Amino acid sequence: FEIRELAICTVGRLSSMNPAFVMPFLRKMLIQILTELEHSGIGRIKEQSARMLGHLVSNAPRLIRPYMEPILKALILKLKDPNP
Amino acid sequence: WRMKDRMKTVSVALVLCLNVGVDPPDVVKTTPCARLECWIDPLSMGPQKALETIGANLQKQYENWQPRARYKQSLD
Amino acid sequence: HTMVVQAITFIFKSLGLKCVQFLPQVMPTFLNVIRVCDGAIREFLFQQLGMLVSFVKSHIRPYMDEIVTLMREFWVMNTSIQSTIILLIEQIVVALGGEFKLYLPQLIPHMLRVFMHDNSPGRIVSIKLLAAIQLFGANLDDYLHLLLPPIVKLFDAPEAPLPSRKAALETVDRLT
Amino acid sequence: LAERIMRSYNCTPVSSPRLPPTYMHAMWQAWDLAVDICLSQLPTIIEEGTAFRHSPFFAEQLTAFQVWLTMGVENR
Amino acid sequence: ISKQLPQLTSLELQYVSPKLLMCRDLELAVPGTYDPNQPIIRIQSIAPSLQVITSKQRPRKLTLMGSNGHEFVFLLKGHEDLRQDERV
Repeated sequence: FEIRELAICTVGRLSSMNPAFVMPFLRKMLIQILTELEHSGIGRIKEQSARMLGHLVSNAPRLIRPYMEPILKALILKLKDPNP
Repeated sequence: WRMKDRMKTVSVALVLCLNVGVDPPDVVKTTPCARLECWIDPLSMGPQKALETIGANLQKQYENWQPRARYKQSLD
Repeated sequence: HTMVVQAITFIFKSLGLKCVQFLPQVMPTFLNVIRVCDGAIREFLFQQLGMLVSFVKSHIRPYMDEIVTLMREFWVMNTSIQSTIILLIEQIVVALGGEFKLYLPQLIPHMLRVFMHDNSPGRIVSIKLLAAIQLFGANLDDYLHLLLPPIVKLFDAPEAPLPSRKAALETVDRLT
Repeated sequence: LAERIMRSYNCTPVSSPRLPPTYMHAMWQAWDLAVDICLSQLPTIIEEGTAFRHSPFFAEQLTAFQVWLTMGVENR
Repeated sequence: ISKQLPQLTSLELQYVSPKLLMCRDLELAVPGTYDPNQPIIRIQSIAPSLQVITSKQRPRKLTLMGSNGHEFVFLLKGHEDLRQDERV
């Protein structure tokens, strides 16, 4: 999982150099992370998904800025759910 | 890299065995089923009128890609 | 219970594809009955409902959400109930096909929990769930990243039984 | 596109010259991204009536081509 | 238009009058239903489709939805007076 975090951080860091190859792949990974958070009822998986989402937010603001609303809505829905 | 030959689609044949208003015996469709053929609802404007309209619309759709072709429609 | 349900299933089988007419009459009552049933009748009712869905194929869409809700409510650690629900899942996916991807995420947590903890002898429940995942087909494209790591851990764990890891490898190969 | 769409409904379009499958190609992700970016402005275009800005897809692709050319001396 | 007329089997609100299709939860009571003692049954919604009867006069078959939840089917008579029928 840590290698995944480092890789996604590196890829998001490269989103400005080669947007054409990175932005679509990062959009797909964002979709996968979001559905993981929404559907997987596992603490470890959801925690890893949230960590990957945070790394993606930190490293690729430009890709996520159009998608700020759904990500925020999903995080809010997660917050309203009844692991630290 | 040279093009060996330039072929042209002179004519287009549009056979539409839609059979408006009658369901084929093989498939029993659901009550809603699928009613959009070439973005036209057959049941709204009557069987023959819908068949002709769908044929004309499909001819227009093909003309959108190949305007220069002879289009002859066969309806059932 | 068993008498009337067997009669209903036999009539639906005999009618063939014309049995769709009786869906509005039977489906809501059947779902309510399965909801309010108790004891060993539950698994038999789920099996007969699977047979009914197999007969009905694409016309079971309106009641599919309620069927999924019932399955989620009544899915427990019991081996027999899990097996019956897996068979019902296989019949559902072979009935619907493309549209099953809509209802798959609801069922995903139960499969994930089964993969996480399965004390069945030989992990036969896990093997049957692997077969169901094989039958899933193209509907798993939007959720492969979720189901795959459980199977990966399944066929990579040395402690897992050999037939279970063989089933996992076959499932991955088929999904490929 | 028809093959990609039909794959999601357990339908496999067939061509007389067998084409290798193309539903998994990464370019479809770029297609989806461009479609989403373009249609995100539609609520403002129809209701508010803003000026439709051009999609940066081609600019990004040319930037990627330039990046390739920067190191693409080798016959890779 | 004579050729077109038989094909006009049914009429949809979005074509003939989107104004009615817009109408929702009107305080206006269902016609011929108001009573000084009974509670007012105001119009809830109008069905999008009207099934025109294939007759010489081609009367429409309008169906309304009441606030009480009960449908009220009506026949839209055209080019004929109804005051006489009112007195009758």
